[PDB]
Amino acid sequence: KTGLHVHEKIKHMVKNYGTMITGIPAEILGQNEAEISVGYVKKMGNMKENIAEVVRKSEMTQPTNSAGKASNEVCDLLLGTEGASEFEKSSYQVLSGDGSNLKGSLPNKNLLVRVEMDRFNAPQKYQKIKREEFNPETAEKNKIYLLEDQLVYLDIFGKVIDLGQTSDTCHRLFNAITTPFYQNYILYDEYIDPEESAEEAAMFEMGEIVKAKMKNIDCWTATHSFTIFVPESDSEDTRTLYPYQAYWTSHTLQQWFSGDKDEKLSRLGIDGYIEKLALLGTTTDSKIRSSIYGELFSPPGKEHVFCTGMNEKFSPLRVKFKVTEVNPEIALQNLEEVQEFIDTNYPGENAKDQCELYKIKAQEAMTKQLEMRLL
Amino acid sequence: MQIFVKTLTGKTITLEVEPSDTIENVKAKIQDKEGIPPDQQRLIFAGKQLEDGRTLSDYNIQKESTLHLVLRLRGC
Amino acid sequence: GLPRRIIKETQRLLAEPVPGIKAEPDESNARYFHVVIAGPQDSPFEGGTFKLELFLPEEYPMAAPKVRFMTKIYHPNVDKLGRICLDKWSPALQIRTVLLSIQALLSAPNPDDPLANDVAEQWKTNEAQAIETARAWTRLYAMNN
Repeated sequence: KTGLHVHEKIKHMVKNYGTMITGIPAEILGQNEAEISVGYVKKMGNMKENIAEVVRKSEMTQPTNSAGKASNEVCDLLLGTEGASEFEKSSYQVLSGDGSNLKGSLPNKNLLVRVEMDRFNAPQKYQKIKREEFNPETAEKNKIYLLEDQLVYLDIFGKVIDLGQTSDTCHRLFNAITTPFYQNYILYDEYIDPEESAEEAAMFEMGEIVKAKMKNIDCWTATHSFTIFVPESDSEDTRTLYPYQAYWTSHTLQQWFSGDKDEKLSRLGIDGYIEKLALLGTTTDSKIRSSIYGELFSPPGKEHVFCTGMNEKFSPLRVKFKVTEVNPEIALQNLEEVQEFIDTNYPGENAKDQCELYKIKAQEAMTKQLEMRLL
Repeated sequence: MQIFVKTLTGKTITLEVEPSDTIENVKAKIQDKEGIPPDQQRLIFAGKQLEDGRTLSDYNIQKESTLHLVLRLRGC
Repeated sequence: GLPRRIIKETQRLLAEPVPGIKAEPDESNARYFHVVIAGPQDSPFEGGTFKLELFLPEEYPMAAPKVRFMTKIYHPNVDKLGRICLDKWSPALQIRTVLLSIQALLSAPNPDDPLANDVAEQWKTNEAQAIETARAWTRLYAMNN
């Protein structure tokens, strides 16, 4: 019972069963999808056919594509419900510039790494506003507001963050920015020449104040999550890792596994994968940041188009990790228990037939509840 | 006040919030309890999608209301 | 009456045009752009020329430009009206940013998991049949216009 066998089993079962790996009864998925979708039912003509119109276009049996939910399922299977709950009580560590702290936390044992990556979401817009008209509860968040006596940052939680400017300073800036198009505009315009006008000088000065204050304000928001499984190896040079992920805008863990991207990245070596992951958080070249982000986290085949154009990674990123040991027997029994649940409640000769029965039983439960509230 | 967030798999969690709290504030509290990046969550209240720049008061979400956490993006 | 940012972006857009793409302003309203993108190499759209229409709202660059396809294209991200599937707009982006992403969608037309239209459903199941449809429509509507 190796750690490698654990990798092959969870890869095999996710590929074959998709969302059924969570062990949720299909009736519950259909009932919960029903109460969610009861508003989208067209109440004009034939209601019995209008309910089936919503059931046919359902996606309750397609797997989650949230990266965090995928990581939650990996931990649940490899560590167990109780072991996963203890793992999330652990605290993340910021990955070092070279990744040494992570390279030095894999002592040739069956290990599970969980990763959370943040993007720095600093403000890029500003607006002049009078204090009497400034309502933080309704105003646009993640924005600079230049009042006649104060310069503030309205963070994503609707809190007023003071940027340390005096009334005399803000009064000068407030009164120098007079062009109507510049009352509600952007920070860091490339065409603002501070030597051509007193307005552009004030706008450039405000941008410099905001950049200096924002370096010390927590604009970090979690943007991606995944896990890395590093099984035990015979030799010190035979050890490899396996990254597992879904991605919100792109793919599921089933598609990840189906494309063998876990094994393709495994061939980079442990030091090779960590080197790119560490470079992702240290580089200041947004082009290098984009291609590394695409190489590591894109669905298989989209590495070159994942982070181009509008998806270019212009913001700083930081990579955080946490590590814990895996018991293969616990993981293989957790996987076998899911197989028992699948074989008992949704029987079939092959995996494909069991998934279709699961979907049918989820669809009829959705129809039953939708009809029990609309017929 | 308490609000409830329910998922497709039946799980329900209780969040401690103010009516003036932003949707990004609610997603961060979900990150604290479930470890899900706010960039990879979607919140629904009474069939309507909650946008990130808004607050719970913009949708008349009150005490002990139930939100829906959607963990599969479906668009276009 | 145009904002200064739009005027100078247009000049940089023509002095340094994005490769494989040609875009011009309209004679009357300078906020409307006529775009032509070449079909990327080794793609089902190779050899084709695709015309688009781009518009800059009054809130630009705080708001994204508005795009629409002119020539008929078989793509899981473009609908029957020419609307393209793409809340991730920052003022740092510009017109060439939007164009490079549309060009990238032709270079990799395989649909994303969230996409749930039926042009995306056909590309997912019978991808071989959908790629030849994209090759067919490229020869019909994008090789003589």
